[PDB]
Parts: sequence; C-alpha cells; structure tokens
Amino acid sequence: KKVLIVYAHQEPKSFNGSLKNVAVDELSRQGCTVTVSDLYAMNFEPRATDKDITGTLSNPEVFNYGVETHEAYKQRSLASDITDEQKKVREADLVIFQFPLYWFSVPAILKGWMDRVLCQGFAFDIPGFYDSGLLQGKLALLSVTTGGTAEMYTKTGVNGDSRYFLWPLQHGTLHFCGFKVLAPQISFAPEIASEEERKGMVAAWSQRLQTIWKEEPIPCTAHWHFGQ
Amino acid sequence: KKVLIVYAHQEPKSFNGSLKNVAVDELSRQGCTVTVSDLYAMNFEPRATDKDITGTLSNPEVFNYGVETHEAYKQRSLASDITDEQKKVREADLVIFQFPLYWFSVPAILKGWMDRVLCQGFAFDIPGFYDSGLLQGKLALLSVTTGGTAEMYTKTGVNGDSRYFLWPLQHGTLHFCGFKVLAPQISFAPEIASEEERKGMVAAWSQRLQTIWKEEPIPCTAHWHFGQ
Ligand SMILES: Cc1cc2nc3c(=O)[nH]c(=O)nc-3n(C[C@H](O)[C@H](O)[C@H](O)COP(=O)(O)O)c2cc1C
Ligand SMILES: Cc1cc2nc3c(=O)[nH]c(=O)nc-3n(C[C@H](O)[C@H](O)[C@H](O)COP(=O)(O)O)c2cc1C
Ligand SMILES: [Zn+2]
Ligand SMILES: [Zn+2]
Repeated sequence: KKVLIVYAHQEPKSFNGSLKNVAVDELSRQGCTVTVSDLYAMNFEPRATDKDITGTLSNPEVFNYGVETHEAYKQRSLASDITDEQKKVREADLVIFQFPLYWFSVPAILKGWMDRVLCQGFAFDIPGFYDSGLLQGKLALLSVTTGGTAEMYTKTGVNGDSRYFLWPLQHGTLHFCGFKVLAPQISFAPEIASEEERKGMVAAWSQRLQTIWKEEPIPCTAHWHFGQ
Repeated sequence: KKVLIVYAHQEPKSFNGSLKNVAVDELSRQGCTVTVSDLYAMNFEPRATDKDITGTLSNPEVFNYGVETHEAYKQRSLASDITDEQKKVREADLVIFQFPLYWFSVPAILKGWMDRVLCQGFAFDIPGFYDSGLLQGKLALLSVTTGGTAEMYTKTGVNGDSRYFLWPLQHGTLHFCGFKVLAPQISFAPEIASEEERKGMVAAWSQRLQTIWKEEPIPCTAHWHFGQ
C-alpha cells in the first residue's frame, strides 16, 4: 500500500507535526510506501496563475485558468511543482491531509494544493465528475485539528456540527474527484488540552492507523453531513 | 458610504472582471467611496508564515501563527501588506468579495487574504466573536460565480444546495468576525450561458447594487444554511 500525507503546518514541534510524524512512524512500521508533501517547507505556491502553464497558451488574449490547465495537463506542459504532486497522488492508494482548521477550511497553502494539483483531466473532467471522477479506487482522509472544542462543534453549539464545515472538502473536493472518503480524524482543541490528553489524541490516531486498511468509507452524501 | 471590493480573478476581461467593474461603476455613480484589492495583480501573499511578524517572536522555539500574529497586531509588528488590508477593512462600511467558486470555496489567494488579514485583535478576540466580533456594524457580501448550473446547486442536485457551501465563508468567517451578512450574489455557470445571459447577470448585479443600502442582512444561522 502507498500513502501520501499532504501536510500543512509551519512548526515541526506542533501537535499537527506530532500527528504527521506518528502517521509516518505507524504506516512505515506496517511496511507501507510513505511520501510526505510538507507544503510550508516546500514554500508551495498557492496561487492559480498563468505561470502554471509552460510554453504557449490555448488562448493568450483571454486567460481562463480552468481551460489552460486542462489543455496543459493533456499537453504535458504544467509547471513541475504541479506534476510532481500529481505523480504522488497517482501512485497513492490513500491520501491523508494533515492540517489545522483555518476559517472552517484548509490553510490557504493547502487550498492552493487543491486548486492547482486537482486539475481537469487529472482529478475530474467536464463532464466527468463525482463517481465519474478520475481518482476512483483511491481513499482520502482529513486529519483536522481545531481551536474550538467538541462542544462548540455540535448542532446547537456556536460553530454548528463539525460535519457542516467538512462538506466543501469531503464532498465538493474529494468525492468530486472520485475519492472514497474515510471518516475524518478530528482532534479538538489540542492547545487547550493537557499534555496527557494530547498524547491520548496522538495515540488514538496511531491506533486508528493500525487498522486503516480495514475501514469502509463514509457515505459522502448531504444526509451524512447535515441530516439526522 | 465606503466600500471595499476584495477581487480574486486573474483575467480583467473575465465575467468576474465584468461583475467587479459594474460594482465599481454603480457604487461610484451613487457617490460611494470605492477601493478594490485586486489580489492577483497585487501578487497577494496567501501563505501564513513567520515572515508575517517583523518583531521579536513571543516564542521563537515553537512557532504558533495565531499567537504570534495576535501579539504582532497589538505591538504593530505585522507585515505591511496585512496592515494595508486591515486599514481598507477598518474604513469600509461594506466588504464585497468577488470571486469564482474554487472547490466549493474561495480561490487560495483569497483564502490567504482571510487567513492573514482577519487576525485576532483586529477581526475578533476571545471573547469577542460572532455577534460580538470586532467588525460588528460592517456589512459583507459574497458575489460568487460557478461552473455548475443553478439546478446542480439544489437540495436534490449533485452539488446540493448553494447555501451548503456558503457556511464556512458566511458563518465560520464573516459572521465570526462580527459582520452582518447580506444575501449572496450567485452568478451560475456564466461560461455555459449565452452573451445575452451574461449581460443579464451583470445587469442584475448592477440593478441590485442600486438599492444595496436598503437591504437587511440574512439571519446567518444553521437553519438559514441547512433548513429543518
Ligand atoms: C488563521 C487561523 C484561522 C483559524 N480558524 C479556525 C476556525 O475556523 N475554527 C477553529 O476551531 N480554529 C481555528 N483556528 C485555530 C486552529 O485550528 C488551531 O490553532 C490549531 O488547530 C491547533 O493545532 P496546532 O497546535 O498543531 O497548531 C485558526 C487558526 C488560525 C491561525
Ligand atoms: C481550480 C478550480 C476549481 C473549481 N471548482 C469549482 C467548484 O467547486 N464548483 C463550481 O461550480 N465551479 C468550480 N470551478 C469553475 C469556476 O467556478 C468557473 O470557471 C468560474 O466561476 C467562471 O467564472 P469566470 O468565467 O469569470 O472565470 C472551478 C474552477 C477552477 C479553475
Ligand atoms: Zn460526497
Ligand atoms: Zn452565522
């Protein structure tokens, strides 16, 4: 089995850093092939620009990012930073995203990875999405850490249920590209927690990873995210 | 009245470009004070890094972006690009976000604006969020364009209701910072539409802007976004 960890945290000594490291330790112990894309260390480009296509454009007068990257993918003219990520995804059986929640979503550096790496022709097609998605047969998992407590992330809590913010990521992005979505790993408020509680959350993730290949994906539907 | 348009599109000749320009035209005609932050033209930095603080870090051994930027805001040691955006937001009565929908969310360049500009001490505090957010008294409006049709963005459609993807932006971000949220302007599938239909969508936005100051904000709640 091959795993890609797309990691988005500035500090190796952080709780995010610890979750990424135990995932590497545990999956490596199992004999999996492991690759980590440490976005901040890579100074990963988040902006979707005309620099993402090398050589000449399909329409140089009117720049359309979607059209240009779709054509560049088919013509093998995408920037090397994008194709390097695409090769990692193409080979992966499982893609784990490790990140702190920023504004109920991914940090911009990781949003940039999604915007630029998951181009038409590679991840999805127009038309050719959801179960017609080009990353079918692959698994994806969001391992998120929050500032807010589990209680704040409930239906009647100030932030609403944690499943509400998962919709654009799990459904709009991952499911759209054909991934089977494994249940998210949500590590609530580690900064507020004790050293023992943090060790507990890190151990819970390592223990979950021991049987990750036996898991069934979630039914990635509106009912799962919002229903009763 | 003072308006800030935070604009995220690479192409001035685009439909997004047209929506931004008619907003400038109409608001300027009304006599409003108008400022546009054209993120791609500014090469706006989306990454949340240690480069966003120029002074002595509160903890140089373990970098915590949230803590460091909160302190840097209070000390006036944030990078000038952040400070420049904060001044525009501080003076604005209304903040319009003009952008194409990328993965059920904002393009990464605009996610970066939210991550870096809306720091603790400026946009919110603990306590001092949601109805007590520091941007209370201000209005915010999302003017979004999509690839998907209105029909795809319905409860029984493949993408689910359009309100579902608005939650992290409207509630998790804007309402969290104390903004009152005006109803979104969603311009569905302009690329698929005819030249006449595109003119119609641009005119509908210009027409709506004529009476924008008379609008009441939406009740930015879980019920509004998801029903029941
Ligand atoms: C720019 C920014 C935005 C944040 N937005 C949220 C948010 O929407 N919800 C939340 O619960 N925490 C939010 N947080 C807090 C982080 O999620 C939290 O600090 C992190 O998950 C802790 O993990 P770490 O100790 O490894 O950094 C935000 C933090 C920053 C810096
Ligand atoms: C990286 C990327 C991601 C996109 N994700 C979505 C999406 O989640 N939903 C959608 O309906 N359209 C999506 N689109 C299509 C754009 O929203 C659409 O092309 C744009 O709104 C059209 O406006 P414009 O002609 O001014 O660029 C995406 C486009 C790109 C380039
Ligand atoms: Zn789904
Ligand atoms: Zn709200």
